[PDB]
Amino acid sequence: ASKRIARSSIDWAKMAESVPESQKAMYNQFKAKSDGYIRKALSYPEQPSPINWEHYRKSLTNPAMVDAFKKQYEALKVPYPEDKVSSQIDAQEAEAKKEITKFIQESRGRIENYKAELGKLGQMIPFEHMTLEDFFEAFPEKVLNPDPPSPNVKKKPFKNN
Amino acid sequence: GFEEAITLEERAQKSAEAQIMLFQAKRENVQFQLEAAYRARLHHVNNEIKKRL
Repeated sequence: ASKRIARSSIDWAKMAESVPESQKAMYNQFKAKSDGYIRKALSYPEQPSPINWEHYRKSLTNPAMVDAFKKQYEALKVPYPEDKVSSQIDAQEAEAKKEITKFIQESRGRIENYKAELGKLGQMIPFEHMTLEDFFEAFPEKVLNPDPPSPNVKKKPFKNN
Repeated sequence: GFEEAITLEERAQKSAEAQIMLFQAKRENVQFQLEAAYRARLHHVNNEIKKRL
């Protein structure tokens, strides 16, 4: 065989284009630990050495033992090992799908907010033609009667003590 | 800053897509490990039969 052990893999090229290095440094483990499961996959084929039964027939006076061992070898076939991690991986995949849907929704909301802010700043009156009240309408911090005052109403003339 | 924030949201969406690729690679790696263990037990059986011969 050697199909899904020796001559298959997953494309890591698209994997490295998203990971933010220190945020996803476990990918350095994931590309390496799975490579260990590739390194043992370099070994371990289905049939590592076919048995030359003719050689044992020639090398033994009684070839009935060779025929019996050949019949016992052909009568035994090992199947694929049992799996119990498939349901766990499917559950993790479903939880990932829910979290990705939530994160996409939050990204859509943030994109809509950023596009609204960009459009509002594009549509603002330029500062050359801006009266001091249109500036205070577009920037509603202003300076009010129930507000921390100063003769130089600045970003740090009050409190800060 | 607004344009950079938009592009960073796009990168976050691409990171989510590559997370899907990660989970697919996870289940592929599990199948690879299980098949490799099957090959080792086939090798162990063949080695024992050769030792008996």
